[PDB]
Amino acid sequence: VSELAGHQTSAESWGTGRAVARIPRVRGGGTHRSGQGAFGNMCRGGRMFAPTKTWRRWHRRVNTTQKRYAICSALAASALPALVMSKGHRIEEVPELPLVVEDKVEGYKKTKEAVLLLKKLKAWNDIKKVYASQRMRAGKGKMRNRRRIQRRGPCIIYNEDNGIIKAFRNIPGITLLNVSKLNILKLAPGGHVGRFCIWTESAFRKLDELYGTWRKAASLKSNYNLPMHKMINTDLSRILKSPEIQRALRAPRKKIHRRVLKK
Amino acid sequence: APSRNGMVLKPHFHKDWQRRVATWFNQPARKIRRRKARQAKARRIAPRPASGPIRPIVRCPTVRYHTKVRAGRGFSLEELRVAGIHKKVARTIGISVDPRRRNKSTESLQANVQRLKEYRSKLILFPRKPSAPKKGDSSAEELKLATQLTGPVMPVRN
Amino acid sequence: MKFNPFVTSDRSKNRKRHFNAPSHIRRKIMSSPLSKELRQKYNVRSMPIRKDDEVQVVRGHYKGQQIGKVVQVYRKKYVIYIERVQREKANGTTVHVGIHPSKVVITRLKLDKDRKKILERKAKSRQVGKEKGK
RNA sequence: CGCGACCUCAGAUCAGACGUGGCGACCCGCUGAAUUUAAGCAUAUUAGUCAGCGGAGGAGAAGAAACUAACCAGGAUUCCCUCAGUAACGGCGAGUGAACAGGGAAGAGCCCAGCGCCGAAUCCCCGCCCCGCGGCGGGGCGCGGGACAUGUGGCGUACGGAAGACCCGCUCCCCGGCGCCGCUCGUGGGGGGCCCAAGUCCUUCUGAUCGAGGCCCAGCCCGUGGACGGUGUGAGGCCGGUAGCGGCCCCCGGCGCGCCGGGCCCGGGUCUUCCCGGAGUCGGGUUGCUUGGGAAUGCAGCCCAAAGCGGGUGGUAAACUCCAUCUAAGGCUAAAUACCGGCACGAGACCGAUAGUCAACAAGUACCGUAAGGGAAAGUUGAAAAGAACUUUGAAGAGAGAGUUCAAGAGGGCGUGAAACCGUUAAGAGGUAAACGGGUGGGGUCCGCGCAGUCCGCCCGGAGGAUUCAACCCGGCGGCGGG
RNA sequence: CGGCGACGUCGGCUACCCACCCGACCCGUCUUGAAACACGGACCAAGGAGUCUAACACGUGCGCGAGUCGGGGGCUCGCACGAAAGCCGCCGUGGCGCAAUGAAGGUGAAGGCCGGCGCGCUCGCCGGCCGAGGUGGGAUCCCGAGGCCUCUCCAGUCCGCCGAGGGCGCACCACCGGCCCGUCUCGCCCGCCGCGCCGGGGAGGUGGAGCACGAGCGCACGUGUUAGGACCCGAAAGAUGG
RNA sequence: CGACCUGGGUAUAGGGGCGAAAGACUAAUCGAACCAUCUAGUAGCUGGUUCCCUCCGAAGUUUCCCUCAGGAUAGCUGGC
RNA sequence: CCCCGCGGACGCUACGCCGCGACGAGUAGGAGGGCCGCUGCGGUGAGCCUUGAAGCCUAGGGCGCGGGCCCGGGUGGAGCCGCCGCAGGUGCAGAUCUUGGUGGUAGUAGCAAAUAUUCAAACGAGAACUUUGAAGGCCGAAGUGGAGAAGGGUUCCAUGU
RNA sequence: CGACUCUUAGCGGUGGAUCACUCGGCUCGUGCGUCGAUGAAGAACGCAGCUAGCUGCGAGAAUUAAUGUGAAUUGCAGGACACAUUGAUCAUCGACACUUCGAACGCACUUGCGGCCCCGGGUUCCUCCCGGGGCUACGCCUGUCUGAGCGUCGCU
Ligand SMILES: [K+]
Ligand SMILES: [K+]
Ligand SMILES: [K+]
Ligand SMILES: [K+]
Ligand SMILES: [K+]
Ligand SMILES: [K+]
Ligand SMILES: [K+]
Ligand SMILES: [K+]
Ligand SMILES: [K+]
Ligand SMILES: [K+]
Ligand SMILES: [K+]
Ligand SMILES: [K+]
Ligand SMILES: [K+]
Ligand SMILES: [K+]
Ligand SMILES: [K+]
Ligand SMILES: [K+]
Ligand SMILES: [K+]
Ligand SMILES: [K+]
Ligand SMILES: [K+]
Ligand SMILES: [K+]
Ligand SMILES: [Mg+2]
Ligand SMILES: [Mg+2]
Ligand SMILES: [Mg+2]
Ligand SMILES: [Mg+2]
Ligand SMILES: [Mg+2]
Ligand SMILES: [Mg+2]
Ligand SMILES: [Mg+2]
Ligand SMILES: [Mg+2]
Ligand SMILES: [Mg+2]
Ligand SMILES: [Mg+2]
Ligand SMILES: [Mg+2]
Ligand SMILES: [Mg+2]
Ligand SMILES: [Mg+2]
Ligand SMILES: [Mg+2]
Ligand SMILES: [Mg+2]
Ligand SMILES: [Mg+2]
Ligand SMILES: [Mg+2]
Ligand SMILES: [Mg+2]
Ligand SMILES: [Mg+2]
Ligand SMILES: [Mg+2]
Ligand SMILES: [Mg+2]
Ligand SMILES: [Mg+2]
Ligand SMILES: [Mg+2]
Ligand SMILES: [Mg+2]
Ligand SMILES: [Mg+2]
Ligand SMILES: [Mg+2]
Ligand SMILES: [Mg+2]
Ligand SMILES: [Mg+2]
Ligand SMILES: [Mg+2]
Ligand SMILES: [Mg+2]
Ligand SMILES: [Mg+2]
Ligand SMILES: [Mg+2]
Ligand SMILES: [Mg+2]
Ligand SMILES: [Mg+2]
Ligand SMILES: [Mg+2]
Ligand SMILES: [Mg+2]
Ligand SMILES: [Mg+2]
Ligand SMILES: [Mg+2]
Ligand SMILES: [Mg+2]
Ligand SMILES: [Mg+2]
Ligand SMILES: [Mg+2]
Ligand SMILES: [Mg+2]
Ligand SMILES: [Mg+2]
Ligand SMILES: [Mg+2]
Ligand SMILES: [Mg+2]
Ligand SMILES: [Mg+2]
Ligand SMILES: [Mg+2]
Ligand SMILES: [Mg+2]
Ligand SMILES: [Mg+2]
Ligand SMILES: [Mg+2]
Ligand SMILES: [Mg+2]
Ligand SMILES: [Mg+2]
Ligand SMILES: [Mg+2]
Ligand SMILES: [Mg+2]
Ligand SMILES: [Mg+2]
Repeated sequence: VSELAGHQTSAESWGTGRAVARIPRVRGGGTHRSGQGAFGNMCRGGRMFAPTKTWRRWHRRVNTTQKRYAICSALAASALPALVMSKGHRIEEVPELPLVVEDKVEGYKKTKEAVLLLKKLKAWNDIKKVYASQRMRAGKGKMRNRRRIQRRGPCIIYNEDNGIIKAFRNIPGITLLNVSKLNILKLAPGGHVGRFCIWTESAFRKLDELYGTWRKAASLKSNYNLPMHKMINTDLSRILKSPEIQRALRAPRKKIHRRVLKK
Repeated sequence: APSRNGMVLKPHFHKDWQRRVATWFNQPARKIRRRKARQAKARRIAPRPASGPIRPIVRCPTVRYHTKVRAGRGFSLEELRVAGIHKKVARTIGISVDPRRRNKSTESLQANVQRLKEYRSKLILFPRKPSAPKKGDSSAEELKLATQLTGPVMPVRN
Repeated sequence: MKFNPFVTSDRSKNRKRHFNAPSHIRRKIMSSPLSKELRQKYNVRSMPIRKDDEVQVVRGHYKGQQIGKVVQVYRKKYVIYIERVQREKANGTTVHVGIHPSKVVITRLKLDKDRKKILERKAKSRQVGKEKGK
C-alpha cells in the first residue's frame, strides 16, 4: 500500500471532555470530513494496521543439492505409470512411458506435423483433456489478467531447438523444456510429481551425462552425483513374506477377546 | 526486558532506517543491462579483446595474501622500458600501463616483461589503411586468425 | 501467443483504448466481413464499414437474407443503421436500430478511388503472405 | 597654461551578449532541532536527521595520491560482496561505529602556473569578396580598430623536461561534402503511416447468442497466429489485433571506398650540457563544532607564522636516530552508481467503490477559514430508449387502464436489493416487563409417491420358451513352472 | 401374537405459535469480591486491533557432511510464463565451523605396556608394539551348563525355544587420572653460527567460555525475547517554519 | 465638556506585542494565539483485542531494583 | 497323497482397522486436532453453470458435540465450487470504537419580546395571510419616513412558474 | 366482540448491506530524462449557433496551415463535402499565430500617469488633439562614445 495512505490529514484528537471517542478527528468545518475519525485502522479512510511494505522478503534461496534432488525425484516419478496416471495425463494408449522419439522431431516447423506426431504417439488424448479443461477462473483473478485457466499437458523435452518450439507452443498445455535447463516448476507443476514427459532421443541420451550414474559422477555438473537410496528394496510385501523374516516370527494372535460380562 | 538466558543484542535501528532502505528488485534488470552493455562494447571493438587491455602480474600486499598473485592496474614504466615498448604506444595496442607502480625486485619485473614480450608475439596488428600495410602484419594470418578474445587476456594464474 | 513486449494484454488497457479510440481508428474497429462472392472476387476478407454499402444482418432479431443499404455509420456508438432494420416506438414513428458492424456481411461495396486502393492494398499483402508461406 | 600619454573612476534607451524565475524524486554547499531512548536526567541518543537557505545536471559529486601499507608489497574515482556490528568511541551506561587488505561492476587519462626558448609566434571586434546557410563556419583582403610585455600562443608539467651532437626509422593525422556500398544489426539503427490465416458450415438452446451436439478420409479449417479486447453468452477461425530474420511507403543519424576545400608536419634510442614547481599557505597554539579517531579524525574563527637533501604521512604525547612512502597549498575528465518529480511504456499470488491515491464521477472540485491552511460525498436501467403512444380522474403532484421489453415484481440517483425500523394481512396469545434453560401437551404449516408396506440367495411344485449344459475339435489370449 | 389404515387419518423428540411445572438477575471489564446504587453498551449494517523487517536462542523437518553455503558477480535467443529456472569451480573471495588461552608479548591440546642401562635417582637415550586411559552403572549384542519335543527304549545323527551364570560393552551419568593456555611455589638440567638481562624443558597447586577420534553449514517451519509506529486507540507537552 | 464617544487610515506579532495592571486582550482560542510539519511523539496508566472442540493447568510468594499501579529473579505452568 | 461338490462372508485409506482398562471441573496461560470458515496462487476434478453462477429470502428436509455444512422452494441474471499443496490486510458485541442507516422519546417540546385587527370584492381549483376599496390602530421627524458610506453582488425591474 | 401489545409468516415500504462487474488506484520494472527575458511554471479574463462545469483554445480563440487518413460530426439544427481544376473526420504536428498579470521589464497598482522616435487623420507643418507602430527594468561581460581627477607624467 502507499506509505502515505491515511496519513495526509493533519487530524488531531479532540480531547476527553467532549463526549466523543479519543480518536484523532479531521480539523476544520464546512465539509462532511470535518470531525471524522482518522489515522486509525478502525477508521474509515484511515491507515491500515501494519501497512504492507515492499521489503517483505518475497524470495527464498534453496540449496543447489536440494534443487537437483527435486529434479531427480520428478524425473524418476515421470517413468512410473501409476504416478503419471494419478496426475491425470490420460496415458492409456501410450506405447512406453519413458517415452522417447527420434531426433527428427527437433526439426519440426509446422503446428500440423506437431499435432500429427502427438496423435500417432497416442498423446493427443492428453491435449483434448486440456481443451475440455479450458474455462474461466473464479474470483478476482479475472480482473487481474488471469482470466483463463486450463489443465497442464505433456512436457516435450528437447536437446536442440531446430524449430520444435515454434512447431509446438500453439498447442494448449504443451510446455517445452531443454534437457540442459530442467525446471522443477514445469516438471512438477503443482508440486506433485508425475507429469507426462515426451523425450527426444538426444535429450534422453544426454541425461546420464547431465546427472551421472551411481558409478559415474555427472560430467556436466562438475560435482554432482545421484542421491543414494536409504532403502534399496521398497517391496514391503515381498520382504515380509520372505522365509528369513517368517522363520523369526512368533505365531499371530488372531482371536479377539471381548469383555466378559461379570455374572 | 531481558528474559532468561540470551545474547545481549544491540540492533542499530534507532536512526529512522525505514526512510533509507535499498531494495534489490532491479537486480535482475541490472544484470541484464550490464550484459547488454558488455555485448555492445565487444561488438564496438570488434577484433580487440572483449575484457580489455592486458594487465600485469601482481603479488597481493599483506601477509595474508602475499602467497597469492593477481592482476594489477597496469604495467610499470620500468617493465615497458626493458620490454622495448614506448609508454605512449602501449595504450594504443592494448597494454595497460601504471605510471605510479615501481618494481622493488627483479623477479616481479622480469616476470612481467616476459608477459609483455609473449603478449607482443600473440598480438595481431591491423594496418591503419587496409589497402596499404606499412608494418602491421601479414594479411595471410590477420584475415583468418583475427578473432575477438573472450575473458581476461592471458589470465593471471597461481 | 503475444510476444511483443510493447503491446499490452492488460484487459483494462485494451478496453480503455477501445472505448476512447479516435474516430479515425474507430473506423478500423468497425470493420465487417465481405460475402463469399466478394471474398472470392477480391482477395480480401474484411473491410471497414462504409456509408453507402449494402449488407445483410447475420445475428440478432433482424437476421435474414434481405439486403439493406447502410444509411449511417455512427462511430461514437459503434453501431450502423440499415434501411429496413428499424422498429416502431410508442408514438408511432420509426427509429433505426443500431447493430454492430461485426454482425453483418457486406454484399456490395460502395466503390470509389479510395476503396479500390485499399482493396488492392489488402489483396497484395495477402498474396505476399501466400507466396511467403508457400 | 593650454595641449597630449597613461592610471583610477563615471555616464549612456551606446553595438552585441549573458544572469534572474520554475521544478526539485535523485545530487552538491550550508544551517540545523526537539519529540524519543537512557525505564528519572543534564553528557550521550534521536542526528548532522526533520524543518530553513542557496546551487545544478540527466545524472550529480568524486577522481588520477602531500594514498595504502610495512608485504615477496599494492596503485585515480565511484558502486556491490566481505572485512564487521569488528578496531574504536561511549554518564565505557543506554547506545554508537569506520578503514586497509581480498573478490567483483566499470575502467581512461590528462592540462596549466612556474623554469626556459621562439622578432606577440597569440586573441577579440568591424568592414569587403567568395564557398555555404540551417544552431551560422571556412578561405582571401583591409598603412581597419582593440586586447596584450602588469605576458597571449607553440613546446613543456614530475611518468621528469629542454637544447645540442651520433645512430636508426620516412614510417601518415584529424576535420565537411560528392556517388555507392556492408545495407546501420540477433538478423530496420531509429521514428511515423498502411496492410497480410482460418466456420458466422448442419441441427438445436436463447431475448440475444460466443452455448450444446456434428463435420468420411485419423479425422471441419488455420496455427511461427489457442495473448488480449470488442461484438445481445461463455469466440483461435465475426471484427481489431496476435505470430512472422512478413510486405509496402515516408522521414532521420554515425559508420568504408575514389575524389574534393583547406589545414597536417619528425619520431625513437645513446651521450653531453642545462632546467625543475602553487605562502597569511603549511605548520604551531587556542576556541567551537564534528568524527570510530581515542594527549585531540576533519572543518572553521583568532594569534603566531615557515622551509627547501625541504614538506606531509607512517592511528599514544615528546627528544634523538634510521627507514618507508608521497609531493600539498592550481585545473579538467567518460563508465560502472542514484532517482517517491517529468515524458512514454510493460507487468503484478495487490485493492475492488466505507477498499485502493483525498480524488474510478464537472476532485484538490463543492464547501470552511481574514489568512496560513483544511477538504468531502458521489460508480451500475436496458442488448437496444424500444425512456411508456393513446383513453380516463384530478388544478397538479399523483393514479387506473393500455403499450415496449425476456424482464419495469429493470420506469432516468432505475443491476442485486440484507438487517435495523414501519404498514397491512393471517394465525396464536396476553393482570406478576419482556426474554431464556429443561420437560411435556395442544394447535398449525409442511414432509413422508404413508395409506394394506421389504427385498433376494438356494431349494420344492406347476405351467411355458430359448438355446445348446457337460464333455470333445480348431483358433486366439493370459497365469504358473522348466536342468 | 393382535389392531388399524386414503380425501380422513398415520409417523415426523427437529422447525412455527401457545399453555403449564421446575429452573432461571445483563453482558463485557477491572477486581479479593459485580445483578450491582462500579464503568461501556438505544438498534442494524459494513469496517475494526500481535503484523512485517532485522538480530538472537531453542525445538522440529530437509540436503550435504569436516565440511557447508554463491546470497555478490558472470555465462546461457533478451523478456509470454521467464524479474523464473539452469550453469560456473583458478568465480569459495568470503562467512560460519574445523583450537583454545592470555591484557599482552605470545604460546597452543597422546597416551599404555614390555626391556636391557646412568642410580629404571619418582628418573634421562633408545627398542618394540597398540593408538585418547581407568572405576562403577549401562539399552543392545555374544557365549552359555542345564531344560522343553515325537508309540517306547541301549545310540548320535540337523537345526528351534527357555535358560542360572559369564563376556564385549553404545549413548549418557558420577568419579579418578592425563593433555593445552594464564598465574603462583619449588628445583634441576639441556640447546647454540648469535653464550645471552638468550632459548627450552620438570614437579606441585590453582584460573579458562578448552583437548580427550569432530558436527557443523545451508534452507524451511514454530515458539520466545528485543530494536523498529511494533497488537489497536489515547495525553498534558517539546521543536521547526509560517 | 471630558483621562468623553466613535468611523476610516496607519504602527506594534507569539516567549512576542499591548496592558490606568484583571494574567487582562492579542479574530467565540490566552498563566504563551492560530496553521502545517517533526508525529503513528512517549505512556510502568485506562479502554478494546474477532471460529470450534480436546488435553494440561496456575500466582499474588523469595531476592534485588529512585522498587511500592512496574520489572528482573526463584517458585508455581505448559510443550517437546 | 482334499475332491460325488473345484467351493467358502468381511477385512488391512497400516496416517488403517480391532481389543481391553482407567479416567473427564477450570480463570490467567500452554499445546493438539479441526472433512470449521474467508480471500488469492500452483496443480487436479474430460468439475458445475443462461435447461440458470454468485448473492439474498424461506412455518421446507436433514447432518455435525461444535465451528459449520448439504439438499428443496423462491428471487436473481453470469459466473462458481470440491480435493492436494501454497500465501494472507483471514472470523467481532463491545473499544464514551469509525462510517452509514433507523427507532422509542413523539404527533411530544414547541411555532408566546416589541398593543390589532375587521368587512366587502377581484383573480384563482383552492384565500386568516395575495390585490383593491372601506374601517380601526401603530411607528410619531432621536420614525417602522427619505437618502448615503462599509459590506453584499444582481438580491434591482418586468413576465411567468 | 373490537382496540392495544407481543411472537411468527406472506406481501408492501424504509434503507443500501451483499454479490457480480471496473476506462480507477497501489506496487515493481524498463527506456528516455526535455522549462524560462525568443517571456517559464502559475494566475486572470475571454473563445462554441444553441454551451454552466469539465476539456480544448487565445481576438486567426471547443481552433488556422501542413502532412497522414479517407466519409464523417451528431443532442438538435445548419450548411457543406464531384473524395480529381483534390477531401468530411480523426490523428500527427515540422509553418503561422499565441489576450492580461506573472522572474515581469517605462513608472505604479484594491488606482493611474509618463517620456522618446516614426506613420495616418483633424492639421492643411508648427506643432496642439485622436488613432497606429516601435522603444524606454536591474545586474553584468567585451567593445564604443562622451567625460572627471591639487593620481603619475611629458611638451610648451
Ligand atoms: K565492539
Ligand atoms: K602584441
Ligand atoms: K489479422
Ligand atoms: K586551528
Ligand atoms: K620524508
Ligand atoms: K475518501
Ligand atoms: K483531488
Ligand atoms: K431487474
Ligand atoms: K453499566
Ligand atoms: K549468486
Ligand atoms: K570455506
Ligand atoms: K591469539
Ligand atoms: K513487536
Ligand atoms: K502558517
Ligand atoms: K479617531
Ligand atoms: K508561544
Ligand atoms: K504503595
Ligand atoms: K481449482
Ligand atoms: K459440523
Ligand atoms: K439461487
Ligand atoms: Mg484507506
Ligand atoms: Mg465470490
Ligand atoms: Mg528518558
Ligand atoms: Mg518510560
Ligand atoms: Mg521526562
Ligand atoms: Mg531536509
Ligand atoms: Mg537558480
Ligand atoms: Mg561532474
Ligand atoms: Mg572534480
Ligand atoms: Mg600527479
Ligand atoms: Mg564475523
Ligand atoms: Mg551518530
Ligand atoms: Mg571487470
Ligand atoms: Mg608561456
Ligand atoms: Mg482475422
Ligand atoms: Mg467476449
Ligand atoms: Mg475472442
Ligand atoms: Mg506485426
Ligand atoms: Mg607512536
Ligand atoms: Mg474512496
Ligand atoms: Mg457494493
Ligand atoms: Mg406536490
Ligand atoms: Mg427479473
Ligand atoms: Mg433496484
Ligand atoms: Mg410484517
Ligand atoms: Mg473495567
Ligand atoms: Mg475495590
Ligand atoms: Mg459483571
Ligand atoms: Mg450495590
Ligand atoms: Mg474506569
Ligand atoms: Mg454505541
Ligand atoms: Mg451510556
Ligand atoms: Mg464484519
Ligand atoms: Mg539464476
Ligand atoms: Mg579463503
Ligand atoms: Mg564406561
Ligand atoms: Mg578428571
Ligand atoms: Mg528465549
Ligand atoms: Mg522539555
Ligand atoms: Mg499506536
Ligand atoms: Mg498521539
Ligand atoms: Mg538505585
Ligand atoms: Mg488497574
Ligand atoms: Mg476439562
Ligand atoms: Mg485485520
Ligand atoms: Mg459490529
Ligand atoms: Mg403542543
Ligand atoms: Mg406556543
Ligand atoms: Mg401614536
Ligand atoms: Mg431609512
Ligand atoms: Mg423585487
Ligand atoms: Mg421489504
Ligand atoms: Mg487543417
Ligand atoms: Mg491612489
Ligand atoms: Mg593630471
